[PDB]
Amino acid sequence: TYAQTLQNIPETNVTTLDNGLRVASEESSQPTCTVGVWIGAGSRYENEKNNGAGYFVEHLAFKGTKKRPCAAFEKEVESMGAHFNGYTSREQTAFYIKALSKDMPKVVELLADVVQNCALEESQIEKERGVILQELKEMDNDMTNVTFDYLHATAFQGTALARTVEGTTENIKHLTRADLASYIDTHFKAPRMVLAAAGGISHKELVDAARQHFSGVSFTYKEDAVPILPRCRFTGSEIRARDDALPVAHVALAVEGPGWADPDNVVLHVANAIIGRYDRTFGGGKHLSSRLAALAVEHKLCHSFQTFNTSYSDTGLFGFHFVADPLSIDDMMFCAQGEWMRLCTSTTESEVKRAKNHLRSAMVAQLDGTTPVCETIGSHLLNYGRRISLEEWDSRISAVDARMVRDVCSKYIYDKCPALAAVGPIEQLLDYNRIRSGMYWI
Amino acid sequence: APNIRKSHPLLKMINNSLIDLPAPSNISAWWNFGSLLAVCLMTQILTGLLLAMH
Amino acid sequence: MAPNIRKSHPLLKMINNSLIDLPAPSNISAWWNFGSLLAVCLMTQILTGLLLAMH
Amino acid sequence: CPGAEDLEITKLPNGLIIASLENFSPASRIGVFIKAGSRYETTANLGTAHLLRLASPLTTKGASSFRITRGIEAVGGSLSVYSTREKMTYCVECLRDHVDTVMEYLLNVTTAPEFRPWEVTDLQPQLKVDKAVAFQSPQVGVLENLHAAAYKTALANPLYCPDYRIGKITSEQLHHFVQNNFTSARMALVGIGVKHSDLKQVAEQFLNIRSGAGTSSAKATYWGGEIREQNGHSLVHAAVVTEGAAVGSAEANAFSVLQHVLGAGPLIKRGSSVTSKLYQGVAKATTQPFDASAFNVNYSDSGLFGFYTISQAAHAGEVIRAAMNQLKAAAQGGVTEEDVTKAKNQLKATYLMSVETAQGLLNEIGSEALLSGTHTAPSVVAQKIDSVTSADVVNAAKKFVSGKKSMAASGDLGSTPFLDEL
Amino acid sequence: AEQFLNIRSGAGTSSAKATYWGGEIREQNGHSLVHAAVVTEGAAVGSAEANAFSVLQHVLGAGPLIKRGSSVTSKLYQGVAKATTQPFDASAFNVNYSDSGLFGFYTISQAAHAGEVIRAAMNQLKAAAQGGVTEEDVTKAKNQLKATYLMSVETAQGLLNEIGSEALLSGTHTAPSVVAQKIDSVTSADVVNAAKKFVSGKKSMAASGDLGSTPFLDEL
Amino acid sequence: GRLMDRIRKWYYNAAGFNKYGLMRDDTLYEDDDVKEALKRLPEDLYNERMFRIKRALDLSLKHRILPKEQWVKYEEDKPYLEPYLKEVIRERLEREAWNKK
Amino acid sequence: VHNDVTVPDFSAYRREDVMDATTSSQTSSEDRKGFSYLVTATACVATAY
Amino acid sequence: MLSVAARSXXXXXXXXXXXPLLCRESMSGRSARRDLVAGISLNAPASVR
Amino acid sequence: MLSVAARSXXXXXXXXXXXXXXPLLCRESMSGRSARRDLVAGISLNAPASVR
Ligand code: HEM
Ligand code: HEM
Repeated sequence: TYAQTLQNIPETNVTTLDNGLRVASEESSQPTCTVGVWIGAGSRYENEKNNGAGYFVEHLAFKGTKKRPCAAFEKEVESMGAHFNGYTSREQTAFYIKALSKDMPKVVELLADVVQNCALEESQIEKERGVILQELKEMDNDMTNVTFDYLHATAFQGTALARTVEGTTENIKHLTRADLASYIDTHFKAPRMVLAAAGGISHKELVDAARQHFSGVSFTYKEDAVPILPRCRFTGSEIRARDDALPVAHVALAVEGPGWADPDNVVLHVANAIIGRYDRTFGGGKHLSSRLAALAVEHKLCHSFQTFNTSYSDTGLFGFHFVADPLSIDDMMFCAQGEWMRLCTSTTESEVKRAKNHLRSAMVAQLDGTTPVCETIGSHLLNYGRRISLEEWDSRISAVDARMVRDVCSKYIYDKCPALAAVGPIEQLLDYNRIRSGMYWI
Repeated sequence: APNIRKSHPLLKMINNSLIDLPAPSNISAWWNFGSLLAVCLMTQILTGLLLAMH
Repeated sequence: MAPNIRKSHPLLKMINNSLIDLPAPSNISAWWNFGSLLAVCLMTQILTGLLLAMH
Repeated sequence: CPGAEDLEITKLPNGLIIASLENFSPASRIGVFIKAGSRYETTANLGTAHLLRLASPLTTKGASSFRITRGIEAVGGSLSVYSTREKMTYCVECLRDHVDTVMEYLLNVTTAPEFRPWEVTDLQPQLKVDKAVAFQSPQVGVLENLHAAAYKTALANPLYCPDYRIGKITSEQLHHFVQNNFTSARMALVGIGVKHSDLKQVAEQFLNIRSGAGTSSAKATYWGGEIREQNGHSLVHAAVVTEGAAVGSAEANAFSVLQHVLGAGPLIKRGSSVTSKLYQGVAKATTQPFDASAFNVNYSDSGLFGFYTISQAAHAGEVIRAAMNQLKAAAQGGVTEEDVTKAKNQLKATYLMSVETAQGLLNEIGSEALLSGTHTAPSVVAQKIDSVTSADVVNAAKKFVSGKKSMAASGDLGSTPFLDEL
Repeated sequence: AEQFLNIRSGAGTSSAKATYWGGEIREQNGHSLVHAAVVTEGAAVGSAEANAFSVLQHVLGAGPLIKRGSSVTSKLYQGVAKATTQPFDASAFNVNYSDSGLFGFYTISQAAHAGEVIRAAMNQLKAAAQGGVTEEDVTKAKNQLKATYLMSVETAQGLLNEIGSEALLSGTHTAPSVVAQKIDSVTSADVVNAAKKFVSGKKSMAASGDLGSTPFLDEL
Repeated sequence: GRLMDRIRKWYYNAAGFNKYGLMRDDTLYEDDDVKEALKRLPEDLYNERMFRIKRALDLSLKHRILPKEQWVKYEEDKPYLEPYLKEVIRERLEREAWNKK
Repeated sequence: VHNDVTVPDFSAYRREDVMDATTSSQTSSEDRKGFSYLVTATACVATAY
Repeated sequence: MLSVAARSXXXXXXXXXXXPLLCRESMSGRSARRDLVAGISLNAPASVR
Repeated sequence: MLSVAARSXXXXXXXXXXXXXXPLLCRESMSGRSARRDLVAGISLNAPASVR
């Protein structure tokens, strides 16, 4: 039964090393597993001149350490059938490895060798320079991303969050061996990191290995200080990048979210579950339970749309994004804002009952495999300062009711000045003022 | 039609000439007289009827 | 543009799309003749009324 | 509280198999694996299998097109249909409490479709869209033409309904296709996260169309063709294969290993695979961006093996020739006893990880419970894999160099070579 | 010409000599009528070997002469008719290009009787590559060709197209008696050998329609 | 007994649409359910209905009717649309009920 | 690339309360709106009279 | 490994019309692992391997 | 006979559908339709499109 299975889930053991680093894990019967380090560092931590370092770094983090050059490092990882991957966002970076539970210890050593001894060979840096520049031109052709960057760029204009994770063209062309080193030294530090592991591994054996390769301890009190970042100011505004030569338009609209800590985030996610998402290959078609999806199908409003509750430490973005033909942008936006107002004013107990079930299934799905369970642990500790089980989440979710959703949505959406990003043949969508008025009266 | 402002044979008219009607972003105050002329006209008619009744 | 100035002209298009090319059921009887009579009647009442109002 | 269960796996008189597990996961996942695909089509009913895939949400005798969607969404469940060239899988997912609810629809969709003419008619234009998105990846366009050039029948059939047949498929073709292929002896009802006694009660006590093996697929016949698609793309995709091995074939494990020995897909983000002879071999020949891998497919009565490349139009020649030498050089003892050991684990690891996903697991427990009749031990698979000799591998490499090849290209081919120039 | 025409002399871009491939392209499109062509590299323009195929062409059947009639002088047609029973058509295909040529046959038939029609069209090519050419068939064809060529020049378009094609690829106008003289100077052997060149050479094929019963180049 | 049957056949004849060659179903006002029902008709039934209607409209304009022989007979009136229409309504009610609770 | 694009500086036009790039603009929201809506509500009252 | 894959809530959709890779990085892992699968969901995007 | 044809005011046009694209039933309405030789293509500023 559901209720019980949630309980039987093996607890997450957490222990901190006296040097500031935390070690957590969820042990399963699995023969395979995943372990990696989740760092509290990204583009929000960068400045005007070093924007992109965290990314330029992410590229070299695999070209070998000093303890072992490129060919060696790679060969050593490949030849043991382990997968090495990672990423870098705005407030979070992570490098994790997928391998057989056996290699668990050798893995840790490698993780540690990367986060601490990245070689940063200079001949490599002049190569990644071209590689990155290319990835910028390739990603520049992904409207969905060009659009969320523009959303951020304007929503948080004049602040850290307004920057792209990949950085600027100028920075990539001029970043120095120094800057990269400086970035790693300044940011990749024990108290700001978490060693997470999921699969068939012993917490004990895990923490042991940590102490062994995650040594370097701090003397001063500042080395154990986790800096609190300067708050980013939200701005109701819009950026419209117009190009009629593009096939379809992209629109993203959003209001400021609460930030990880806030319990309202639960409700908001339930809300998003009511509006849901949609794309032209959804077989449900005209029968989908999402009113917006239905209209979308009935009136051919868009190629796709999605709601999002992008959380950050102290802020966030709660909105939606849709792709649609040049001549249906207006109606789509109209019906979309409509559904938002419906949220603040008339949500039913029937809609929520379903939204909760969709959300429960969604959270469980985020724990399908070791890599995703590891990602959850890495982020939970880093963002909530601990792990929140499915048993707890579910409790929170069960507490949400129509009444609640209305009050929470009214709180963050009703009569607010949104941030708007529009890219492509956007002539039919127009005037901030008109969009603004859409923010009130069901 | 999703919004009853585009489909309705009458609200479509009020809409397509006073609400969604595309206007140049830079017309000056010298473009304000058309509406005044209109309002004036409805006004003359109303006061005229009131007088014609006596 | 449109070939015949009955389809394009903002006014002749109106006289046309309601009294000349307007699609009507092939079998409406004489009981469908009253709408036009009502109209003509109205124009007539107004004309004779003005003529009387002037005296 | 709960612990370790055991993978039961009954079979009824009509030949319907029932595999079950129970990892006390908070969510259950049930499927209906079926021996049926585009392989059982004929020039007469092409695409019908594709449309049958998209028709899963249509009205059934027990539930309406409406209730199927609103009903499954109501319990936060899901419903999908994955299918290869010879197998179709209808699976649903939901929380443990709603398995029963979600089950009704799975039953109805796979055994009691109605294929109402008008529903079918309104649906067809969707094949046009669904195909258009899939074909965005050039990867899919060449594999369609590959199978085409490689065979003369069954497997030669496209996975996505051909254009000329869009809107010409009938409710009759759908019905007959479902009657002659969705027969109990060709179906299996797998299901992770439920007591085996219940999943069993559902099957027997409910399923209809049955008993038998209806239509039989006309054994695949190798052709060894060469289809080339000049389309202007700056990036040329190319695949060159030879008849490889069938499923369960003793020769299977060999290629799987020869695969990893040559390089079967990157393991380090943005890294230059070293354990990849093929990649390393190519890199030495070309200088611009590219990719190259070992291609391996195992079908019921046949298989395909070779390599797949991607490269700038001009450096297409050097890349494919280079990819070749690397196959010949291996067919000539060029396989160290160690390369075989790396690959061996590299494979057991890949296989192993690929089963953390409820989807991957069910897909494993199912594929066997249908093509076999029971579940192999994860130690047997590993035991069978390392029992592969350095010779097994080298010979597989020879079978490739000796066998008749079939090729499929795409992009600006102005510098791409013809199968007879290799 | 003199007083006007510019664009300087020369020959600018040169065509990269044609290279034979011998491929097999098939287009499954549902049509009830299958079209198919099977050829081999043949004679080049003004080639010596040319006139041979032209005659082997008419010996096999190169397009009907009697409205709705069943060509008898057509071995290929007659050969097909004996194999199939439903509607169809079959002819000798011949193309002469600057540095290469194509030769073979072209068929049209109901999808199901596609097999019998093409195999039958083949035997008729083999049976000819085996002395199956009477000294008379060569004589019929010979005139059948001089006639065709001759009639094809009554049209101002046909004439200008003749006078032009030579004045460009050659440099002068052949005498209509030379052409006729060059055509009958074709031996019963020249013809039979041309037939062999086809049976021996590597073939390339192209189909279209519902090919569910159409054979592959390697099944001939 | 046969009371309902006598009444029905009586009314049927009193109605008189059969004099135009129309089938009972050809006379249904096209509300939304009927609009949908018609879209589900097989091509042949749809075209037959179309001609019957265009035929009646031409008679109506002419102020004539069909020769007694050609009148649709009570027991030969094919209720071709009723099966579809009843289903369209069946589905609509389901959706309606489902969207309430 | 879009990465080289940034929103110009609107200091010359910003209201005071949201002039500081490091202060939550939400705290002065109800203030900035209450004022503008007060002006509107007043125009309504005047017009109603 | 009779898995057609092991040899060979969420999900993101897309859109096209009817009727970029520039480095060894954004291309590696795109060379047909094995057979081609095709999926369709009544609530989630279409996928292909 | 170096004619590309002799080896392989008037004129009637036609029309089809685009976007995607868009009868012979006896040996009579098919004979003479088997590619005589190469394929020519014509275009006139004053007449129909030709093809052989
Ligand atoms: C285009 C709109 C109109 C214009 C320009 C207009 C103008 C005038 C003018 C110039 C006068 C003389 C005012 C004076 O010096 O005493 C007048 C008087 C009058 N108008 Fe109008 N008028 C208009 C419409 C009407 C209408 C619609 C009516 C009737 C329903 C009307 C009824 C009268 C009456 C009763 C008077 C006589 C009493 C008086 O002199 O104030 N007018 N109008
Ligand atoms: C819908 C159109 C109209 C109707 C139904 C109508 C009807 C009438 C009626 C029933 C009377 C009394 C007739 C009698 O003497 O028994 C009348 C008188 C009159 N109407 Fe109208 N009328 C109409 C329009 C007009 C208009 C447009 C005017 C002015 C421009 C007008 C001016 C008059 C005048 C001056 C009289 C008084 C002289 C008389 O009694 O004949 N009428 N009207």
